[PDB]
Amino acid sequence: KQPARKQIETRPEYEMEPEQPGQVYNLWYNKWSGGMRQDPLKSQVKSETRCVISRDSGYTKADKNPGSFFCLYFARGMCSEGSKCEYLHRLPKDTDFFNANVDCFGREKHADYRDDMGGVGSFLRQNYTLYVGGITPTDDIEEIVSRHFAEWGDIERIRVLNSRGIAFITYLNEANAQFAKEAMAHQSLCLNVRWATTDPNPASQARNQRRLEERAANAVKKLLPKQFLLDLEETKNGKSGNRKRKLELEPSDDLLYADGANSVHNQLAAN
Amino acid sequence: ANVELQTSLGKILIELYTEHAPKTCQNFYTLAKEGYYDGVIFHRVIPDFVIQGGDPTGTGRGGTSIYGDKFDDEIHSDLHHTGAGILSMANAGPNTNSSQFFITLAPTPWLDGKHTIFGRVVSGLSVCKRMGLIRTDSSDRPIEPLKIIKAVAL
Amino acid sequence: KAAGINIKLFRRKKNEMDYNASIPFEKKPAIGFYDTSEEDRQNFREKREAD
Amino acid sequence: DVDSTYIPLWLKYIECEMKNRNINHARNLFDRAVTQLPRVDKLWYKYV
Amino acid sequence: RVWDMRTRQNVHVLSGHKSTVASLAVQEFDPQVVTGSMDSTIRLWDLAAGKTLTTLTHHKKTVRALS
Amino acid sequence: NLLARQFEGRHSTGVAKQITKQRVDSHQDLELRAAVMNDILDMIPEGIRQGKSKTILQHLSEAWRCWKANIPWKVPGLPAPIENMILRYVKSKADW
Amino acid sequence: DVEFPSICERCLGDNSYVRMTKEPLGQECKICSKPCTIFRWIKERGQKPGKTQICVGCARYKNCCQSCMLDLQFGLPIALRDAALKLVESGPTNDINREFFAQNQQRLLSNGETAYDSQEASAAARNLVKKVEKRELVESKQILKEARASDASLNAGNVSLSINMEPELADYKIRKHFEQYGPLKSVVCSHRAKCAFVNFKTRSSAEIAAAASPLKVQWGPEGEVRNAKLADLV
Amino acid sequence: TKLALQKILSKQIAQAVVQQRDDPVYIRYTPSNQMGQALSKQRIIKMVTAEQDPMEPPKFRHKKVPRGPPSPPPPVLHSPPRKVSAQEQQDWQIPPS
Amino acid sequence: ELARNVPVNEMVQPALGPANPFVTKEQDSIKNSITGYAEREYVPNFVFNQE
Amino acid sequence: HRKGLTYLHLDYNCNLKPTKTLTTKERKKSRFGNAFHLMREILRLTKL
Ligand SMILES: [Zn+2]
Ligand SMILES: [Zn+2]
Ligand SMILES: [Zn+2]
Repeated sequence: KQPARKQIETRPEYEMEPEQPGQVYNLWYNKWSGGMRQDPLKSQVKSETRCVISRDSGYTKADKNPGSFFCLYFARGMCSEGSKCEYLHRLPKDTDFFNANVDCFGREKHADYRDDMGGVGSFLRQNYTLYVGGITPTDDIEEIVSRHFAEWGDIERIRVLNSRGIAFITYLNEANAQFAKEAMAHQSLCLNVRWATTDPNPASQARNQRRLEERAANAVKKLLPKQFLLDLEETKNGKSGNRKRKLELEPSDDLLYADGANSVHNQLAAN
Repeated sequence: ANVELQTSLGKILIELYTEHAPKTCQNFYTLAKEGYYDGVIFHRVIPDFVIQGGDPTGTGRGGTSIYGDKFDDEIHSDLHHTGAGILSMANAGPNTNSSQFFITLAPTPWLDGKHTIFGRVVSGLSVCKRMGLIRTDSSDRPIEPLKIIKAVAL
Repeated sequence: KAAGINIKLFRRKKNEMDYNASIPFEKKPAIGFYDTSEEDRQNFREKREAD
Repeated sequence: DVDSTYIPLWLKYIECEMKNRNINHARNLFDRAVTQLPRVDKLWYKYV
Repeated sequence: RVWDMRTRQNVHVLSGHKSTVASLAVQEFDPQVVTGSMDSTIRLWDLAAGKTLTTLTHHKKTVRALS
Repeated sequence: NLLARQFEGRHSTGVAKQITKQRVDSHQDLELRAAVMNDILDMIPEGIRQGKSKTILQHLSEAWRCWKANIPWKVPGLPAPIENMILRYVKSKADW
Repeated sequence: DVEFPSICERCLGDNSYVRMTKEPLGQECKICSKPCTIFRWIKERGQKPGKTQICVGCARYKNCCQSCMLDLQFGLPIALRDAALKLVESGPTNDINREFFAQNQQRLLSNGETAYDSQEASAAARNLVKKVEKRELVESKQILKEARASDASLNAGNVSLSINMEPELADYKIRKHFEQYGPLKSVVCSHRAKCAFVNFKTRSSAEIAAAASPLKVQWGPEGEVRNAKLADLV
Repeated sequence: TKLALQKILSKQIAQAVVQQRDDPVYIRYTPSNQMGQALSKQRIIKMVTAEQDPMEPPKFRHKKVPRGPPSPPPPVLHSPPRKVSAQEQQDWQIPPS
Repeated sequence: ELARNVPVNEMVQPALGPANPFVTKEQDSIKNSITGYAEREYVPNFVFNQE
Repeated sequence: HRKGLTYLHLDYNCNLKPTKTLTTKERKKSRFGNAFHLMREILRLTKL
């Protein structure tokens, strides 16, 4: 409840030449080319900076705007403008929905969902769990990852592989999930954080898809007509035949549980 | 009072309720006698609600009775839409009945108001049940023309 | 897989139609006078279950 | 689509529909076949 | 193929046959282009839209002459 | 054109290729083979097991080689219409 | 006449008068991968301009908003909609098949027949909420002591457990349960193991939480599930 | 036919000169009860065609797509097939080369 | 593009039907695009800008 | 660049010289056309 503070006083400048003899900068694709491809998963250099909400979050100029996005750099912890910044420096909360196209972290979501599951999810599929990989020190991997992940958001499921350093924390919301993905990359618990793949478990897929229907039901029940909503519980918490006579006085679901002009309910009152 | 309707899907037979509503049935009877219902499209077909038709224009509007523009509807208590096949009239106001009519496909108890009931389909109900499955575009209108080849009254 | 597996997944080439995500060209039989209706949906259980 | 005049392919399709108990599909297929090739009697004979 | 004389442009590509178009005929009234091919099928074309109107399959072998 | 090919691709499909004095013979061969297939498909009556084009083309090629080498090329079982058509096309090729 | 793009009024701003630009063929549809025109407008002062993300062939096959990717009838993400409602079969996820399906589907949709009617959608929604509410409502003895004593020695028809005071359901439910029993440090759980172990700042808070005792417990993967099968014979 | 072919020809010919056509277009727009809510007031929206950079190369690649299925074939309508007999079947039997 | 100029009093233009009740609120509205009805209007710039 | 030919050096006098020995693949890929070379030489004259 205090103004947000700047993390990095300096600006990290770009000057670096890999493989001193055999690399040359490429002007079109702004990256060094030539030389040994080198392990695809070797460049990963542990991140230097790290952030926590407690000592860093606070007010910023973006809190005023209702549709403002979070700092791409607060989560990774090099937002060097502090409260002057144009993005929120606080943590996503439960009701921080954004549009489907836009990434909840301020970026944009493509459709191909990549191949190495690297940067940003796809709007075509709705997943809240992300692969985190890296160190496999001892059996206390479960507790260390729980400690290092719960402070980024609300958690629904954690599954950690004992044999190898693989964990699959599942978040409740897209906002917290993607914030954690961008906040736990190249950090110390370097972590190889990626997006999760479709479950091959016939049992896990069923419960995930059931979760999808319950999220849909929570979304839609605010839109269905009031009569349908109330009758849903009147049938389950009261007798049924006592009102069919009133219905028989004036009997299908689509005919009766329907809105729009010239419907029976509008016609019944106007008679 | 009895009228056959030679429709594309099949054969439709209607017995008129002359004893209940005489004025609104004589026009239909003599109208089949004149028989300009030839080549008239059932412009409106709604799954489980109605099959409306009877306008020479075919645009869902028009239709001239023997009186010429409209007339008065007569309704009394014992008439109900309790079944699927009651042959009733189409109107657009208090007393605005025209030459066009419709056939009921499901109990419409709410509709026993401003609509005149003057028929029951004794034979050919299967034809109406099939008409309920006709390809229909976005509006309540069949894509192919569901013309009435002939309407012979007997 | 016999003793302890990493669940080795097969390696597709980056240039494939994949021939498994959907029908390669997805052409449906033309609809005729008689309704299929149940003949397929009556046994969607079987569309997956014979498989 | 490649060639609709090949009678063996028509018969093969019909026969594979009889294998899997799809009788309504097969009868629609006969209707299409006989309305496409009215002057070949193999299709008519199989239909009757 | 339909070519504008002046600009050498292929405005229409009347592609409906399955084999070589062995015959041709053009007139001013619709049908404007009539093509008979190896398929034994004669196609009557709508030159304004570049789409076929009527297909004539009475022939058994390739139709080599239109007049 | 260079920038378009850089930012667009070859667009190689759907382009024609003129005959340039090196493809003349190999294209004349295609046209003659297509013409002979057409004539074969025509002179054979209905329901006479049309699967005979390749063998007749082989016969035509052998007739051409025999003419080039001045050999009679007289075949026992060949039907008269096929033999006549082959002679006709061989004479065309020889005059060319 | 290539007049207007289908955009919902939630992301068209709360101003009845907006100004927007169009550049033909300026982008490729993110589903069709077909050329499409962009429409850029300002939702409200103090916000980066929005823009359409998909062609008009899409947002017609999907009944969606070209900008915010929300369906125009239920206002919920299109992915969640097609996953839950399952109204009509979707397209593939690979490039060539999806573009072929989209192009031919756009053709047959322009042929005149609408691929989306809302009657079936409302019916499917009511069915979905109905299904959700309905969803709301000697060999055992040897698999009992096979390793229950063993692990205890290493590092520690009916059976009745014991209660000591020595000093489907997600984990956040556990988190918002133990806040009155003290501050939380970490809660490590597993659905298959059915065991949730919690940590507090002080042992006194944990012990007073344990004192609340008179479904609850007080103090490969299969190795941790041996005692979890006891729930059927607890 | 002249108008149709001329339209197609002009479209073909149009495919180097800098395009100069900028003029606002106003659209009266009517919202329709999307997510319930309370519909919305009628809106008028100003269209302005954003002019393109004369230096822009082609914006994106063009890729080939296999040709779509054709229209269903028409009925054949042949004269009844004739009988050839085994003698004429054999008289067109060609020897191998 | 109505072609016959006609006196006003017959401009009520009734649909003359039993008012199909199966339709929901989405299709009650007439539209070209998926979202709504849009049509041209020749507004001069200054009035649009000031309002 | 944008062609991957980052081993070719276009020095400031507009001479296209490889920075290393090229294999057959690289030599075939790094072959430019008459338009690029003509533009390069016109640029060289302008720079002179
Ligand atoms: Zn910031
Ligand atoms: Zn929107
Ligand atoms: Zn699209």
